Amino acid sequence: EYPTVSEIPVGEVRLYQIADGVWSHIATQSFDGAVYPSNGLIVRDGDELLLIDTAWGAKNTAALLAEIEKQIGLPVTRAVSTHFHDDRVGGVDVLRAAGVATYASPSTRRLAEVEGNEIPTHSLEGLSSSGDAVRFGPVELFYPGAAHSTDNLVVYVPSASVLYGGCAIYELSRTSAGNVADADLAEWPTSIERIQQHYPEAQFVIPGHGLPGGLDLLKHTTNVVKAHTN
Ligand SMILES: CC(C)OCc1[nH]nnc1CCS(=O)(=O)c1ccccc1
Ligand SMILES: [O-]
Ligand SMILES: [Zn+2]
Ligand SMILES: [Zn+2]
Repeated sequence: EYPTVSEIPVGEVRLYQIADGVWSHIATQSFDGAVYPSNGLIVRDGDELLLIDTAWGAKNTAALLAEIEKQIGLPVTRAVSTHFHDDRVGGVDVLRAAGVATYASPSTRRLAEVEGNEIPTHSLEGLSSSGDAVRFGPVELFYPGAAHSTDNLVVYVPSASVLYGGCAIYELSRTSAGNVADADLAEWPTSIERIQQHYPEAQFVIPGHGLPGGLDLLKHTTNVVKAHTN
């Protein structure tokens, strides 16, 4: 009963319980003539909530905050954007206006600025080299190397064995990349292998768009990427 793209009108946000204190958020948005679902994460951080990624736009992100207040009722105090594109930073200004401290790597912040996208306020240190990991409250942030973008991060919730791949990990049903602007197709498989190496215990893998799966999504994504490359 994970919600699917046809079930969520653009502007609405669903929450899905993955594990105790771990949710995904699911929203929908138009891009390149079609509407796509998009996932982010919500993780309990003591009495606060940590948000991973916006809901792909200001309107959706406002709906996300409203749904969180309705269903969970704890304040979102920090947010991390996992790369610079609009499905991850679009809505940052809404978050800030609501009192959320927004974060991204220096690279993500710079790239968002260059792109004309919203810019998270605070820089995350310790993530500039492939294989780098840092703790951020109840999650670990990991830079696997260039893949979907040069700056992309993935997020692991060690208490729940949940790995959120962002746009670097594809859902199982997805057999094409679509738009590959800003991707590093040549490095992407290598970056995936780094994720596998670091999180071999992951029980739930959440792609950037679409249905949750397991670690099988890693090899699947590599296959799709290579098949584009070929
Ligand atoms: C925000 C935008 C610049 O990036 C969207 C994106 N995120 N990950 N890949 C893509 C581009 C391929 S897509 O065909 O538009 C696609 C989108 C989502 C789900 C499946 C397929
Ligand atoms: O994206
Ligand atoms: Zn992207
Ligand atoms: Zn995406």
